[PDB]
Parts: sequence; C-alpha cells; structure tokens
Amino acid sequence: ETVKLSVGTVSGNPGDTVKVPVTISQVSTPVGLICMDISYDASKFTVKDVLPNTDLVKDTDNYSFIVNTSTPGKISITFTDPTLANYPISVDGILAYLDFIINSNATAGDSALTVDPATLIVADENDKDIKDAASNGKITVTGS
Amino acid sequence: ILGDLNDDGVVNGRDIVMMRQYLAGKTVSGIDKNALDINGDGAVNGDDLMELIKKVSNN
Ligand SMILES: [Ca+2]
Ligand SMILES: [Ca+2]
Repeated sequence: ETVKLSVGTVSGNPGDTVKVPVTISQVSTPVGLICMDISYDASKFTVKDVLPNTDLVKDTDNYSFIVNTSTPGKISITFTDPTLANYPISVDGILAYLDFIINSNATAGDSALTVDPATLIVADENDKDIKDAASNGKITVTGS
Repeated sequence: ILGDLNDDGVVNGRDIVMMRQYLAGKTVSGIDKNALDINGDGAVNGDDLMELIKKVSNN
C-alpha cells in the first residue's frame, strides 16, 4: 500500500540514445500530484527529452506534465490533474520515458539514475499525501 | 515568495494545485493571498498560473 515510483534499467553504447521508463506501481488511492527529482551523471549523459505516456497521463495540452531540465544532472517531473478530478492516475503503469544521449566520451559500466527520497511528493486529489517510495534505475554503457 | 501559495518555502507542484483550486473557485485553506498575483498586474488569473508553471518548469 506504498505507491512506488521506479526508474528503469537500460544499456547502450556512446552515441546512441536510450529510453528509460519511469513507472508507478502499487497504486491504491488515485494520484493527483507527483513531484519527483531524478539525478544522472551529466559527464556521461545528455538529456534529450522527457516524454509522458499519454495512455496514463492525460490533459498534457493543459500542463498536466511539467519537466524541468534547467540544470545538468537533474530532471524534475511534475504530474498534476488540471481538472482537479477527472484525470487522476488510478492504475499502475509507465508515467514517462527519459530520453538520454550517451555522450561520445562516456566510459563503460553502470551509472545510477537516483530518485531523491526527500523531495518525492505523491498526493491524492484531496491534496492529502499518499504513502510513497522510490526505486532507482541505471544506464549501463557498453560496447557496440 | 511569489508562487509559494502554501508558504512552505518552495515553489513546486503543490503550489500549482493551489492556484488551480483558487481559480476554480475553491476556498483554499492555508493560502497566502499575497503570493497569488505573481506578475503584479493587480488581478489573479490564468496569466499568474502560467507564470507559476514557468517557475516550476524553468527555475
Ligand atoms: Ca510552496
Ligand atoms: Ca496577475
């Protein structure tokens, strides 16, 4: 009954892009707000885009999904229901995809994608916090 | 702090929700009325919400 925000695990070689899924699971109370921060190694990876899964994230024309990539090495995702009732997240699924470029200079091996436990916010449509936790992911830089 | 509608010292999604509730007519308890007029034009409206979204998106 703790809702979990999880970052996926992928691999690739320098010059390629990788798509990392961000998943919400163990949903019970329908979710009206998510605020999360994901850190990554900016010396190895460049964020190209952060894209919502519109099967699960509705009303993206009205700023249901706000991405902050103003600072290298940090991605902040904010999910909201602009209608305050009609589009909560009520089932498990993929929230978003992180699209990273693996930089030309990236060395081989594992590199963590870390969710900040202190700034994670998950709340219901009545503005009450929902018991929540995060799970980290990683990008493994490999040969081709 | 403009955009800190709940006066918790940060501007984040909780503040967006509170702005939307206020613009939807809700009596939002704990709202800092002084933080609402983010662009200082005398009115609280959708342009302040857009400025709040821009703060969260770009700051
Ligand atoms: Ca605040
Ligand atoms: Ca105004």
